[PDB]
Amino acid sequence: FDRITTQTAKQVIVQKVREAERAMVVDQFREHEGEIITGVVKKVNRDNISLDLGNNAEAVILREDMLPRENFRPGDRVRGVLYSVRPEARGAQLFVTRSKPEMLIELFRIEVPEIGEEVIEIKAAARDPGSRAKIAVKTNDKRIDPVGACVGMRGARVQAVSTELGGERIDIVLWDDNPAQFVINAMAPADVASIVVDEDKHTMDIAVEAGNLAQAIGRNGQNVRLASQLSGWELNVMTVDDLQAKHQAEAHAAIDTFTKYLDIDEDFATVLVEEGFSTLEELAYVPMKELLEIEGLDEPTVEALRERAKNALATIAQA
Ligand SMILES: [Mg+2]
Repeated sequence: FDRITTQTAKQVIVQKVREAERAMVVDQFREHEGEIITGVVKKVNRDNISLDLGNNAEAVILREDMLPRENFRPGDRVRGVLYSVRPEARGAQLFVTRSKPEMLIELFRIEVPEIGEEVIEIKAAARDPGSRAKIAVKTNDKRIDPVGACVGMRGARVQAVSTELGGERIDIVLWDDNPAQFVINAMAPADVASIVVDEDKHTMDIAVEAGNLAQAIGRNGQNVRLASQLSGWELNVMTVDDLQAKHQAEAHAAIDTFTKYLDIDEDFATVLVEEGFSTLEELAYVPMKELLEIEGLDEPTVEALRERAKNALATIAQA
């Protein structure tokens, strides 16, 4: 049997008022969630700092939410993004960050009025906190230069953001709907010779012009990493010569895969690839009508090829 609750009139009145007021505080903080707030440093622990926001509001910037070489003294004014509010937490309930990408984004929202007005949209942001960052922007307004608005007059705006982030070097890149073009943009200041897009694997091979290699990679691989993070594509950087050489190796691997797992001769495999059939997946599930465009292949053979291809697919997947 469920329990029957008994309280006093005083208890109930007090409880309902406490809860109504507590919910108001929670709601207000949830309104400013994802925004930059300013706090005063109270205590500087070994793995975090305490912030005063007024009205008994205590916020924390954890170690992993700080910039690498940042040191704070009790009483300092610090800004950061309130990215998580946890009402039922026994410890801290307000979490502030300076290292997450949202910090970079919100700093640009402030510094660039065109972003505040939602005339310019931020489509991606990738950071290596304290060191380097990329941010992608776009506009649907024919009057606006989105990169220029973010850089500002003589770079004053982007420098302002960089200074707040301790000299973090920021590349402002133009968004593009074509992934290859976007990645080319994100790879700056590198000069790309050519890109091969593996759409199935969601990876890109990037050939970089001579002398532009160290830039393309960046120190410690920083630039291609940031470009990978910004675009969401896996990126492989190499020389022009390497890319050509890799292409031949892939062209042979396709034929050999066909010869081995379909048990056909090399001339047969070649014809398949020539007609645009380059993978075991394609052979398996292509409309059988598309395979009839090849002169020399009857309906029985195209049925047998599919069944061999489907078997190879099952074989490989379990291997
Ligand atoms: Mg390739």
